[PDB]
This record gives sequence, structure tokens and C-alpha cells, in this order.
Amino acid sequence: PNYKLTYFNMRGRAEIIRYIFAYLDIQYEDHRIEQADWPEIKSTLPFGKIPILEVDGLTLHQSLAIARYLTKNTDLAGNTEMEQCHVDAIVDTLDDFMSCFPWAEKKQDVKEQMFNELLTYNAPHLMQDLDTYLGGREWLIGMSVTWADFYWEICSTTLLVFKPDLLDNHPRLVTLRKKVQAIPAVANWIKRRPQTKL
Amino acid sequence: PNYKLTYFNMRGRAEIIRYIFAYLDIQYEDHRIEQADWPEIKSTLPFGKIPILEVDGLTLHQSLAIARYLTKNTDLAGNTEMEQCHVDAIVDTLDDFMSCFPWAEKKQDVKEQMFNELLTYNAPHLMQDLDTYLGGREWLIGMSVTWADFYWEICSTTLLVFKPDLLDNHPRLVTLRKKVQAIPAVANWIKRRPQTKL
Ligand SMILES: O=c1[nH][nH]c(=O)c2cc(-[n+]3nc(/C=C/c4ccccc4)nn3-c3nc4ccccc4s3)ccc12
Ligand SMILES: O=c1[nH][nH]c(=O)c2cc(-[n+]3nc(/C=C/c4ccccc4)nn3-c3nc4ccccc4s3)ccc12
Ligand SMILES: N[C@@H](CCC(=O)N[C@@H](CS)C(=O)NCC(=O)O)C(=O)O
Ligand SMILES: N[C@@H](CCC(=O)N[C@@H](CS)C(=O)NCC(=O)O)C(=O)O
Ligand SMILES: [Mg+2]
Repeated sequence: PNYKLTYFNMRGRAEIIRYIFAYLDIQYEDHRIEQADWPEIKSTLPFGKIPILEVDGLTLHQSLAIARYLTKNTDLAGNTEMEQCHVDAIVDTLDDFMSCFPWAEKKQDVKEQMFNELLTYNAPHLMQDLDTYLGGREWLIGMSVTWADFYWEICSTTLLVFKPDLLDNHPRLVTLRKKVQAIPAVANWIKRRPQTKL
Repeated sequence: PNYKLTYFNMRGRAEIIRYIFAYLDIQYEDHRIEQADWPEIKSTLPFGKIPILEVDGLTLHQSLAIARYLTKNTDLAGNTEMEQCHVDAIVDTLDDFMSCFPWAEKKQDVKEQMFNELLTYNAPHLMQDLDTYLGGREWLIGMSVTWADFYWEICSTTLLVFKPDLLDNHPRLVTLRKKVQAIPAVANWIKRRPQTKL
């Protein structure tokens, strides 16, 4: 199939998709648009949002819906119907927290203030829940890597930018990040991808 | 399997699961708790959130992850992987919007302020996009009902409570709502379900 992923030049909400393509060794057009080119594109979209993934002429939207589609029938989806549910559940739990941040707030002072508050008063509870959930296991779900692990690594990479000590109390979550980063295909993408703040 | 759904005594985020169980004709325990029950309960939850679904003692969380789990391999899932992606996308677009509302904000007005903005400006645009997306088609995805249609009817029901004229200019979305409500198993549920504001 011919794939074309459209998003801004940043990891953001499209990174999970890029990790999946890398892991699966699938070629695709990583189309990164400049802010100025967004308006004319937005008007042609279903619900005016990106990322979107074009597959043989048809358009798909919603980052997680796309990610799930790409992992279907692969080892990244989950090893049992119930584990597949757990993968989806961990992914939404992580996405729910990421969606709490005022990424679009114009006023920098209020934005920064809210970021710091969420990272100091709210994040600790989620990190603990995740640590407890992971326990002494190697991966978040099952006994092999799933895209939920990829998502943890992607989300935490961004949160760590704003809160360096985020995982100082949870070395097990740090270990998981490193394990994902060590997967050859993932390590390679991480090394070659455009370096952007977000 | 023994199914036990735990949530507040309201439709909310659990209604989609309730609709699925009804449609598929699956018996389950519809456990509804009151606020005075939450505290002790929350302490016993993976990520302190409801709804949760217990399957033979095993706890599953995240409403959409659970909803997807129950509809896999059924006629509500989507007929192709691509269509399954569209179902997931439509559901997340709707969930994204519903999640924007400050349901928990404590101040009667600061809350009503964000609500007004969401209902007066954001809502109309989403309705337009959805209406355009549906076109003259019978259901949102494919040629048969899917849980995405279920979600549309559920989400729109709550939105209508705050903005009665939401669908005045989109009769096609109203027709879809009625189609879902006319499905025997669903109609029976809508008839017998506890009457709650949300
Ligand atoms: O409301 C917005 N308007 N315009 C935006 O560009 C924008 C960006 C935005 N961002 N989201 C994210 C990542 C989200 C995420 C969610 C789940 C998992 C992983 C990631 N990043 N991000 C932005 N970053 C930057 C950096 C520099 C300058 C501007 C931006 S936006 C959210 C909302 C909006
Ligand atoms: O912060 C909260 N804590 N506990 C809660 O139970 C809770 C519920 C809540 N609410 N969510 C919804 C509906 C969500 C929805 C999402 C997708 C599709 C359709 C629906 N309603 N809701 C509440 N409603 C009321 C009404 C009166 C008094 C209190 C509440 S909570 C939001 C936050 C929380
Ligand atoms: N939940 C959606 C979020 C879609 C979304 O809001 N995308 C933002 C960028 S991360 C966007 O399109 N912003 C431009 C706009 O809203 O005009 C997903 O994961 O795809
Ligand atoms: N995205 C989650 C939302 C989970 C959530 O926030 N649930 C609320 C009820 S609507 C809750 O448990 N609130 C109590 C709390 O957060 O302490 C889902 O759909 O399951
Ligand atoms: Mg979501």
C-alpha cells in the first residue's frame, strides 16, 4: 500500500505512527508541513485536524485510530484479546493526561504555570499508577513489546522536557523507556529523525 | 463470562458499553455507585477511574478500550480494517469533544463559561463536519450500524440536554439518531434504563 503521513515538523501526535512504521520496516512518505501551509490543508480535511494518513487514495484520521490500524495482525497489537484491550486502555490513559496540557495557550505565563502545576500536582499520581501497574514485568502488557510501550516512551520523552525529575522516583519506568529505545529499528529512527523540541 | 460494569448512576462514559451489551443480548451486572461509595472504590482501581468492567474477576478499564473489546468479531466492529479505523476515528473525535467539557469544574459560572463557548462555537462546527462526513449515507461507517453510530446517539443525547437546537440545521444527523433508537435491542434499553440527567 502507498502511505503518506501528514503532520507538522515535530514528534507530537504523529510520532507513535512513525515508531510503528519503523518497527515494522514499512516505507511511507513522512510529510511534514510548515505552519504557513496548514490553513490551505486544514480546509480539505474531514475534521480539520492532523495527523492524517493517506492509504492508497483514502484518508484516515485520529492518531490512535491510525496507530491501532497499523498494528493490526502484528506483534505490537497485543497477544490476546484481553491484552489488546489493556494496550488500548494504557494508551488512552496516557493520551488523556497529555490532552490536559494547554499546548495551544497563547499567553506564555499562564501556559507555563498550568504546565508546572500539572507536572507537580497531577503527574506524580499517574507515574505511580503506571509503576504499580508495570510492577516487576518487562513490558507494560504481556511478555513482549506492544505499541503501548512505544507510547509510554514517546509521551514521557516530551513530559521530561518540561519536568526533568518526572521519573526520579520510578527507575522501573526509566528502564522501560531505555528498553524501547534499545530496540534496533526504534533506536535507528530515534537517531535519524528530525530533532525538534516537541 | 461473568460481566460486572461499575460506574456512577448516569449514562455518561459507560452508556456505550451498556448499549453494546444490550445489542449483543449479553447479561451483565449494571453496578451503579453513589458519590459516597467512590472514595473506597477508587482506591481499588488501576488508575482511579471508572467505568471499569470486570470479566470473571479480571478488571478492564477505559470505556472505549472496553467498548472495542466487546465489539471485536461482532457486526458492530466495521467490515474491513480500514472501516474499523474509521469507526475508531469517529469515536475519538466525538470523545475528544465531550472530554473538552469541564464536567468537574466546581464553580457554577466559570464552568458555565467554558460550556457556553463549547456549545455556541465549537459544537456547531463539529455538527457541520459530522453532517458532511455522513453525507446521504445511512450509517456513519459502511452500510450497516457500528458502535460509532451508537456513540453518536449517546453523545448527541447529552449535548441536546444543554443545547436543544444543536441539530436544527442537521436533520440527517437527527435521522441517524432515530435509526439507532429504533433498533429493537437498543429501544428496549432506552425504555427500561434509569432516567438520569446525564
Ligand atoms: O491548539 C493548538 N494550536 N496549534 C498547535 O500547533 C498546537 C500544538 C499542540 N501540540 N500538541 C503536542 C503533542 C501532543 C501529544 C499528545 C499525546 C501524545 C504525545 C503528544 N505538541 N504540541 C505543540 N508543540 C509546540 C512546540 C512549539 C511551538 C508550538 C507547539 S504546539 C497542541 C495544541 C495546539
Ligand atoms: O471529575 C469527575 N469525577 N467523577 C465523576 O464521576 C465525573 C463525571 C463526569 N461526567 N462525565 C460525564 C459524561 C461524559 C461523557 C463522555 C463521552 C460521551 C458522553 C458522555 N458527565 N459527567 C458528570 N455530570 C454531572 C452532572 C451533575 C453533577 C455532577 C456531574 S459529573 C465529569 C467529571 C467527573
Ligand atoms: N485526538 C486527535 C487530536 C487532533 C488534533 O487536535 N490535532 C492538532 C495538532 S496535534 C491540530 O490539528 N491542530 C490544528 C487545528 O486544530 O487547527 C489525534 O490524536 O489525532
Ligand atoms: N477517558 C476515560 C475517562 C475516565 C474518567 O475520567 N472517569 C471519570 C468519570 S466520567 C472518573 O472516574 N472520575 C473520578 C475521578 O477522576 O476521581 C474513559 O473513557 O474511561
Ligand atoms: Mg481519547
